[PDB]
Amino acid sequence: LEEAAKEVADEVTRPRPSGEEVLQDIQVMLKSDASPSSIRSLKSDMMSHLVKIPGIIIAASAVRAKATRISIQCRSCRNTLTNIAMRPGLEGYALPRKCNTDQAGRPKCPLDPYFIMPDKCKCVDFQTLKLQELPDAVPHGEMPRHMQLYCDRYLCDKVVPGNRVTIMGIYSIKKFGLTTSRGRDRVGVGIRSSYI
Amino acid sequence: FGGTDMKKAIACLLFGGSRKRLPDGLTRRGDINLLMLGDPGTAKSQLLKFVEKCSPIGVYTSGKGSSAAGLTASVMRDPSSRNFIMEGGAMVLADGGV
Amino acid sequence: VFGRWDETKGEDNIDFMPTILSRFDMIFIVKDEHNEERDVMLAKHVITL
Amino acid sequence: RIQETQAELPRGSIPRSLEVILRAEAVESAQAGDKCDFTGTLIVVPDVSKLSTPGARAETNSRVSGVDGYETEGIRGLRALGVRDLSYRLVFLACCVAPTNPTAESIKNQMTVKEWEKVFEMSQDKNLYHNLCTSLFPTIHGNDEVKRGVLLMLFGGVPKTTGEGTSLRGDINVCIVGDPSTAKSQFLKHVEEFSPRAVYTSGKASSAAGLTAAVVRDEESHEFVIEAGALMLADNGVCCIDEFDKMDVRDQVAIHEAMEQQTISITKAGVKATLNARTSILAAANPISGHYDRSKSLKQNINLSAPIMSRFDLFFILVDECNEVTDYAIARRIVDLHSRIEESIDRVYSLDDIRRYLLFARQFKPKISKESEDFIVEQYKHLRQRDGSGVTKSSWRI
Amino acid sequence: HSVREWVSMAGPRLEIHHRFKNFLRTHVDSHGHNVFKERISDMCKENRESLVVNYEDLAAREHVLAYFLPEAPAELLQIFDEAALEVVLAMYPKYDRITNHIHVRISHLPLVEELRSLRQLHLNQLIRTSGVVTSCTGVLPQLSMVKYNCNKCNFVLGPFCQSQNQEVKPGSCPECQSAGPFEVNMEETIYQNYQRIRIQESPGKVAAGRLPRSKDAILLADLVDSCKPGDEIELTGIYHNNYDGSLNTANGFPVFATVILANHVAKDEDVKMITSLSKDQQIGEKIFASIAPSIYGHEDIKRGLALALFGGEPKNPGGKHKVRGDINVLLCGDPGTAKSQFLKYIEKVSSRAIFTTGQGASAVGLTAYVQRHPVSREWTLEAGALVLADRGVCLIDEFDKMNDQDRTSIHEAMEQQSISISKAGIVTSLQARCTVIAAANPIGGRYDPSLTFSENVDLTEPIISRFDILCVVRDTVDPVQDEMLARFVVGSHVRHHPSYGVEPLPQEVLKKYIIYAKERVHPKLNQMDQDKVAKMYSDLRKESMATGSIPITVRHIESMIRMAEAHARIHLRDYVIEDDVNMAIRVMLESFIDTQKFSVMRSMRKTFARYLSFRRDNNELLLFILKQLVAEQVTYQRNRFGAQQDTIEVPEKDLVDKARQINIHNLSAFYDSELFRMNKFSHDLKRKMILQ
Ligand SMILES: Nc1ncnc2c1ncn2[C@@H]1O[C@H](COP(=O)(O)OP(=O)(O)OP(=O)(O)O)[C@@H](O)[C@H]1O
Ligand SMILES: Nc1ncnc2c1ncn2[C@@H]1O[C@H](COP(=O)(O)OP(=O)(O)O)[C@@H](O)[C@H]1O
Ligand SMILES: Nc1ncnc2c1ncn2[C@@H]1O[C@H](COP(=O)(O)OP(=O)(O)O)[C@@H](O)[C@H]1O
Ligand SMILES: [Mg+2]
Ligand SMILES: [Mg+2]
Ligand SMILES: [Zn+2]
Ligand SMILES: [Zn+2]
Repeated sequence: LEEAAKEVADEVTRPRPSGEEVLQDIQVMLKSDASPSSIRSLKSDMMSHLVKIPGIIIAASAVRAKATRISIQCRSCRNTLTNIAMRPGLEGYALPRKCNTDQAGRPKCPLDPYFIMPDKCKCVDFQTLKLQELPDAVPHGEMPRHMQLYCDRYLCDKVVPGNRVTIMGIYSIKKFGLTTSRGRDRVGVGIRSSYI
Repeated sequence: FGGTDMKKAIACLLFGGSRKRLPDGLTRRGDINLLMLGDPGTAKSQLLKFVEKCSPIGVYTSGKGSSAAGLTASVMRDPSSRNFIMEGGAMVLADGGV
Repeated sequence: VFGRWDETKGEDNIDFMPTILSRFDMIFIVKDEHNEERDVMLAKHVITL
Repeated sequence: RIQETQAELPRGSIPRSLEVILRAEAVESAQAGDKCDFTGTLIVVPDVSKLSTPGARAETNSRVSGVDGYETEGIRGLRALGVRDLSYRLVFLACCVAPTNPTAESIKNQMTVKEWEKVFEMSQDKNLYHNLCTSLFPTIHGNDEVKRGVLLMLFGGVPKTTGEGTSLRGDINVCIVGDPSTAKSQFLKHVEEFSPRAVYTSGKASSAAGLTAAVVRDEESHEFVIEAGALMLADNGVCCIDEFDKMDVRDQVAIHEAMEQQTISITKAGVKATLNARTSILAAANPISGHYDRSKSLKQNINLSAPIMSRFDLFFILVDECNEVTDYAIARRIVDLHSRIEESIDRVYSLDDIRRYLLFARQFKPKISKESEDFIVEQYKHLRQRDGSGVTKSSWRI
Repeated sequence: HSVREWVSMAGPRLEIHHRFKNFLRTHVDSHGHNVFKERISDMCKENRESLVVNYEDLAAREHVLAYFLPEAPAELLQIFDEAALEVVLAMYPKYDRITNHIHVRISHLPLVEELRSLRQLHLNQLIRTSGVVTSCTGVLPQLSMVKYNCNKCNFVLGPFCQSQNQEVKPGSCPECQSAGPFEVNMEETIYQNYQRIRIQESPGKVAAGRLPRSKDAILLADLVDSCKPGDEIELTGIYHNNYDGSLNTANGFPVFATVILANHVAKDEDVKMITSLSKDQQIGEKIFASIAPSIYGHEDIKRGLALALFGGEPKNPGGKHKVRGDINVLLCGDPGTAKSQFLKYIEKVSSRAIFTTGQGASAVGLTAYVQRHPVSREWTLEAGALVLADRGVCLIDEFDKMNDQDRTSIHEAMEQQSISISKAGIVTSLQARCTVIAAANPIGGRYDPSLTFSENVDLTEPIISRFDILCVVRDTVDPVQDEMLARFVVGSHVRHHPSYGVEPLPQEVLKKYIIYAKERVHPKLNQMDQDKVAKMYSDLRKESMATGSIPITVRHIESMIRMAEAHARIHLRDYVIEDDVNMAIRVMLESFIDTQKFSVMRSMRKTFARYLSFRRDNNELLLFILKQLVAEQVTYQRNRFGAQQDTIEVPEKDLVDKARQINIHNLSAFYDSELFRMNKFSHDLKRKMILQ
């Protein structure tokens, strides 16, 4: 849908002023009249689906920068891999280990020769929010529950802590590789931190 | 019931006067201040709540502030990361309000 | 100051010093005035509301 | 963890602390607050962060040298020769744990035939009410009312619970207020000596965390462990507080919480817990002016909050007479203590026999007879009628 | 060989599977009905995923499986799950679309030892414990049937079953033969419900001289969110070691940590009955007498608490003039009058009631704040007790001991009905629609009848003005009342050793009636009489000014209306009539008069005897007169003689004269009344005297 919106925007606004030929990406937001559902109803069945949830915001971190397109360079032959697309959300990326250049007669590059070039990357805004269950709907004698929210691009700074908000999103998990559990407590097995 | 003069005073309070800065840099207040002294049960608090609801910006407080908010602002320094934090008071949170 | 107004005492019914009282623009004084026929109207107005 | 006792302390020395390890069946015993003898071994266990400076260390006997490109430098050379730091600590392993000095049927079965004979001989004596007063307090002159009150507090009542979920107190609390030098701390010291599980504390010496409890982390596992305070060590016992007025008001609030709810709640370091504190409190307090004012009520003579004042079962007031013949009667005893170090005592029962009898006696849960209901009703009626205006004011109000 | 070794091989596995299938198909109850038939049918009617099996029946039918169950739980449970799934899918074919697996849970067992006895002998066994819940981690999505994406190509590795012991580490990509790295396919993975619980020994069962001990448990799938913190539960589970990280290796002795894996947890006509009870003409008195069974006396306080519980109706014409319907209650009493027991009873009865104390160290605070919770270690906004009790009751004990912050928050919540927060970058306003009930003690420790209510209490006039009902409990030596109170106390103590109103309603019936009345009763004021109200208000103000102290104001009338509404809510009346108005008038007049000092109170009571006598009892008034005369005689005897006499006597002529002053001319019914006998009064015609 974002690609379709970009193509339509290109169609309608072809005679742009000279110099600004570059066609930029378009963020598409969603809105619906469906009645919300309780945050307590979030369980395993709703993973990777679209959910609507009310809440009250209690904490909002600073706006930071996250990369969407990166380029890396080789140590020895200074070759470059460009325009690598990053994944949205809280997901990382692993650099390759082999230099993919045909070199016969020439000696070859060493192991792990790649470095990230910072000045040749595309960056977007990034924010994390903390959401609490509404006091109007918290069960009697039960501690309120919390959730972490991910905000990208134009959704940043639209909410001030203390506001009562209704949020439509995707229920997901963080992906930073198969790291070993830490701390002196290691009871939990196969648990990935969740967010929206 | 009653208090037509009081209601008109409240209306002109809500509209308010005009502020005027001067070439010397000195300023003169453009807002109105009212006081109501009376016996208990004279319908004073209700007018204050109606004013709080009627004005586009309005804060209702008592003496000594509120439950978890002071009446005037305060400033502190965060020891871990050195930042000058200020806590909004009931007076600072209102600008152009009542 | 005493909890209810005392008309004959005049001054000293207000505890504020004149400095803070100067900043006010208008000062209103309200009293529980005895009117036998006004109480009926007030009660009827309240019940009608 | 165990600690060296006070009697073994040399001059100006803090008690030594040691770690004891229990394996298999011996694991059960040795609860906190006990005073026990251990029999086992003394064993050496390695430690890590003892040596901030280099010390004795191990190595290999093989005469091995490095080669170019793999020269035995610092880290690689140390790892190649298997160098380990020799650090150690002393640890005690216990195989036998015993009490230093040693469910009514179980108590009866534990006692031997001679001990049971002594207990039965004690049981059927009316002078038990009198002789126990003199046995525990041989040197203190007079004040038999305080002795009787302390004995009654030691024996205690019966706790009960109702059908609505409420609970009723079964313990007794005692307070003593008096003029200076009226043997006021002697009762506290005697009860501390006699009782097996008793803690004596001064007003300002004990902190808030010193009472109640603390939470710390386990050394090996992920769980948590609880360090018991004065009230928890004195559970189902007697806690003695001297200079009760010196305690902080918030410490008094904590004490009142423990007196009313009989439960300590902890929510700290990721641990939420509730612990039982069924203590009986004996407290000593001083008058505000340093002397009791005969012309004022009790509430105007002590700086104590109303709730804790109402929680106390009994208040005792001691006033010193100026020049009565008792000054002679007191003196005759005091010198008798100095002239006769140990021969001026005529105790009827040894303290161990008294402790055994008390342990047996605390198991009983007597009921309330039918005639006792009406007798108590009429006696309370008379007591309340005593408050009438026909007589002078009293210190209390009933 | 070990039990699990014999369990592992395929032969006995299939044989036991067939045996369990036959047990499921052929099991019947003691009456011949097929138990699993109805069980699976009711499970099907709600699309459930779990099945419950009793160890007693399992042992009765097939003994070998019961014998092997404790010492090999995991594999046997897996086999039983397969058998149950096969049987259920045989019964219904649609579950392949709905639920692909069914869990089997053991319900009853021979009770196993407590948390203290668990030792090395119990490892990898089946146990049953009882304890108290202290914390919960919430609901967490655990992995199951994981799909991995290769990072060199984009192949999707097949599903891998996630065991509870170790993480799943795929070997190599089947196509490009790479050794890694791999990431989880979020879209095609299946997830399970996971929760973690800490359990502590019940404090009542711990022997004196030792401390309670705790252990951890894990709940999966349908067991999640089946327990609240602070509750008492019983679990059936597996005592486990074989999970990665259980061994202490970095430093110290080789110590293992144990974890328990649980699989079971053990803790229309009413509307017609409500209408029928409403049809009864004396339902109001039944409700009034139904409050606080365990407290003797204080009937007026119970009557007021009735209206406070039932409540009124808020009114807001437009968005301009808000008027609340919550009736606040304040109690001021001398020590020993059992003020706190009323609050305890109210908390027990009320569906949503919060309790707090102003002295300090309360379990729930009275002020909102933002903090990292000590237990859950999360950044939370904890609102005060006022916010938590939305459309509920808030109870405050030791009202005078409160510090400045608590008083400020209470004043704001009572006058504005909202709480404002400006802390740590958070600016909020929260609703505080709650009813406030408070208890307190006088300044000097004893109530002074010669001083006003405000002079006797540490509180301020603005705070007192908020409360609709003020009650004063003064302790006074009455021998008969003291005797009755002592009798009740001693009877309660004896009973609980370990070895006017016709009939109060049951507590559950009372709860249902309260809920129904709050939900479906909205009385209307379309039949009010303004003339009488206006005349009475004018007369009250006139005589208040004539006395010259504490004049009445319009606010009281509002309270009256609210109380009237409450009364109309009691009888399920949809319209307000004169009876409710008169009762509210009586209550408001009593509350207003009781706060005056001696002379003013006496004059007002004498003058307004017309209104205060609504639905009153003449016998009670005569008893009051007799008690006053008796008290006068006793005081004279004690002052002159210096001691009481054995008998109390009073002439009938004085009682007759005072009754005539109150316009009562006959007293024979009073002589024959039960109130006369209850106070042990006698009347002698031989001397025209009354003896006590
Ligand atoms: N009418 C009564 N019926 C039953 N028990 C009563 C009655 N009056 C007093 N009591 C008992 O008196 C005792 C006094 O304790 P309670 O907590 O009830 O007092 P309180 O009135 O709240 O006092 P305080 O002013 O000290 O807070 C309680 O155990 C209570 O059961
Ligand atoms: N003239 C009036 N018209 C309508 N309602 C009134 C009038 N006077 C008093 N009231 C009622 O009485 C109450 C007065 O209480 P409040 O205004 O809080 O008194 P104060 O402001 O002096 O504290 C209000 O709830 C209001 O509904
Ligand atoms: N009635 C008494 N009988 C015996 N010795 C007494 C008596 N009264 C006081 N003494 C002696 O006087 C001293 C009193 O000091 P202490 O009891 O510590 O005073 P306080 O407890 O008031 O601070 C004790 O050492 C005690 O030996
Ligand atoms: Mg002393
Ligand atoms: Mg109380
Ligand atoms: Zn290269
Ligand atoms: Zn691959």
